[PDB]
Amino acid sequence: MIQRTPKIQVYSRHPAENGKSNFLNCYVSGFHPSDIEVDLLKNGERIEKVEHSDLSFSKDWSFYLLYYTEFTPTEKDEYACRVNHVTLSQPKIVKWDRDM
Amino acid sequence: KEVEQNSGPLSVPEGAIASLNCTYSDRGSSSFFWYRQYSGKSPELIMSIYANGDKEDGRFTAQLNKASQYVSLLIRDSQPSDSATYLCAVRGTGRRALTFGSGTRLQVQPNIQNPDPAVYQLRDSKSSDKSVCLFTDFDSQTNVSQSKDSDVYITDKCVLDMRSMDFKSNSAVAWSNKSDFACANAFNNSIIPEDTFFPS
Amino acid sequence: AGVTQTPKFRILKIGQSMTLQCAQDMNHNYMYWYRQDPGMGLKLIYYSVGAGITDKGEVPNGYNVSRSTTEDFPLRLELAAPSQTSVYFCASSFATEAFFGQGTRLTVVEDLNKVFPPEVAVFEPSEAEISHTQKATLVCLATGFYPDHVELSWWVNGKEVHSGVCTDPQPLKEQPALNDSRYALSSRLRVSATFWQDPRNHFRCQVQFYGLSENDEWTQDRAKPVTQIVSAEAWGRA
Amino acid sequence: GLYDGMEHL
Amino acid sequence: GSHSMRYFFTSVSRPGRGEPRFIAVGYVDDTQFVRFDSDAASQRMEPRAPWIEQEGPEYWDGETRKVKAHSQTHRVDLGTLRGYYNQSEAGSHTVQRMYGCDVGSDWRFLRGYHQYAYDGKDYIALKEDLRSWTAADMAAQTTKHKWEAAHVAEQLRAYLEGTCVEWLRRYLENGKETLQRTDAPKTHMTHHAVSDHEATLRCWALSFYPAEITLTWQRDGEDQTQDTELVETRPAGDGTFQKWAAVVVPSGQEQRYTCHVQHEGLPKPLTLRWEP
Repeated sequence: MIQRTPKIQVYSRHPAENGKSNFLNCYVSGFHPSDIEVDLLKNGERIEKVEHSDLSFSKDWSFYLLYYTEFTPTEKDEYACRVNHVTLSQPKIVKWDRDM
Repeated sequence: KEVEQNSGPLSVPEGAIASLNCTYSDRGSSSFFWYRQYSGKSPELIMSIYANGDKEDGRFTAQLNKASQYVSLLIRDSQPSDSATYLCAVRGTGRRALTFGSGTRLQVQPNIQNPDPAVYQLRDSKSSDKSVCLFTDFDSQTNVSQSKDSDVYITDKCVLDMRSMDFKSNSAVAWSNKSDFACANAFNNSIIPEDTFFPS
Repeated sequence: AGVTQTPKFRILKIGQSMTLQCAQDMNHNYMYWYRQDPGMGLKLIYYSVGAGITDKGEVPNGYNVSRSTTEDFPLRLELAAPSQTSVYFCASSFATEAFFGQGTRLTVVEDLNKVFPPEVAVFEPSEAEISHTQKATLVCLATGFYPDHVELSWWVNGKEVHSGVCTDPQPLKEQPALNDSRYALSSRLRVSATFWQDPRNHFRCQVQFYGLSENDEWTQDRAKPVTQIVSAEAWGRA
Repeated sequence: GLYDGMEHL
Repeated sequence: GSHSMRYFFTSVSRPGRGEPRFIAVGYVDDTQFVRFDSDAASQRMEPRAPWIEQEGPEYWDGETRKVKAHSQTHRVDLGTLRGYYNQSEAGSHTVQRMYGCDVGSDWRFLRGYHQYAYDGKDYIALKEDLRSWTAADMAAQTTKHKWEAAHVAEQLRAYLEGTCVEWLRRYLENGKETLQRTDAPKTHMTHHAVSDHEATLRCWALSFYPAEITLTWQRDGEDQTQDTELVETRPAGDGTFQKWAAVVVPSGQEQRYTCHVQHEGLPKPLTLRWEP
């Protein structure tokens, strides 16, 4: 029974432009087993309209998923990805940094 | 329907190639097999094929043409002991059971080097007025006809192999209780060789 | 070490039930029941892709199966009909080859009073054949049997022979217009004139008939037509 | 198109 | 260029929550084209690329029957593997399977794959020669002996070196607008102070297809293979990919570093410098 902790990346589909419709992505990869809890947060509140890719895996058998939702960036609104997995003693929160 | 073979019988001279053919409807079928079934016995796998091309196994060749949806078996140097029903079996797209064709009955006819066609009368071992008529030693091109009358019984020709002398012979048997039945007339409904021997 | 199917032969009266046994010791996930009518191909009744899973084939109406275990796939005939007269084959597979059982020859009869064992006669070689060919053909006739559940064998000096034998592949019907016609079967054994003229030589035609069992009502005047061997013999002679 | 092999582990 | 077709299957046992979860996904190169999910409403193989929707009902019936047959095989395989490893029904376990084929620029067969994992560890794989199996452990050697006795390799080879290539060629011609394209990366650089005396330079490649790309950093023309942060290539969600590569540099000597971008879509490799 091997376990692998998820890698987490938070980012927009297109370069962020205040007022322009876009998608917010949380890509989780390198994890095992496949059971994972992923939420997108808008100033800390879980977004309800979140879709995800079909479960797939890499050469090393580790799993990857893309979680995504339509959104329109604004100057002040803070976005993040919250992940929980059997390998995590606490939920992992990663903040969207538009200017990374 | 899904798997088609001619039912035959396919008559092949001893030593010639028997050519068995099969077509199938499902273009995505993955797996193709030939099964041999002796009379009164169970089907036995004899050839498997999965890719376009040919496979040999002793006297057997299988060839698969997926574009034409056509599968063949050849039997080279065919022997009377090859006489059996040959069943094409195909596994269709996503199927987990075989679909069988209705089979082709192969009859490999012995080459009768020195034919000596005769009709003999045989008497019951337990004493009685009882007898049978035996037509024997005729070439393999002679066909035996069923009886005209319903109280006259005539078997089909049977190939017997005397394996120690490597000697094969054809025979058919006729019998009746009818008082006026005689070996002289028993095979009258058959085209039998002009030179057929009739002892009194 | 394969597929074990029982029984080899069975008679049912119309409306009776039976279980056809099938077992394999190969740990095969896939098992199958096919039926085969005379001169025809195999038709799938039911198949199983593993323990607890069963699905309908092409001709399922009439039958039920269970796959409680990996080893066993019984076929239940619930209510025997004449359309179910056929040969039944069990098969298993791992993935490629389908391994077949010995088969079950089932005849459904309207009336057990239509069952009859064979009469068996042996006919001695003609002197004309011996003189003409230096060979000697014995003929065995088995007559008046129903159903066609017979195995005919030749025994020479208490040893079963295969060489020099031809048995008809199908019986003649004595009454071809009738579904319950009794049957006739012929066999030949051919030996050298010398082997037959040696008077130490013992020839027996044996017919094993599969008929009724102990536990069947029998009303009739004639003897109960049970599973039995009917024989006829010839001794060699000069 | 998917493979059609029947093999189990 | 070279092309590939791959199917990925994941079977997960769910103690006391009914049948195992089964998920199948099909790819041509870095484009997903089909899915099946045991838990979705259709109970059909479903399209995920517009070009595969051109296929008619015989295609879709066939793929649906095949994927449902795989789900049933893997349900039994979860039970078998619990037997092989002396494991109870109380725990959740995972079987993974992958297979497919590679072709060259001429669309001729290069190589095939068929391999499984159990709980994230290699279990059994077909060897590159298509004629033998690599077995991880004693359970896998039980599987290998069963497959050898049943002559499974010849049936599997027939698919990998033949049927698989035929499907891939059919999809490459029907999907040519989507599959036989290259999208060159749109590139840019970001600058962040981490110290009073150093800064992160981050080279960005965006909107590229296919996923294969090389981002390298040079300090005075020497490769920084030890001193570069590279993230995993990540999906944009629109069928394109993204990547970045970062170096931490002495603040005030930014202009000594170059980022180099190599991709099949670029006529020539790109060089980028920080422009404040």
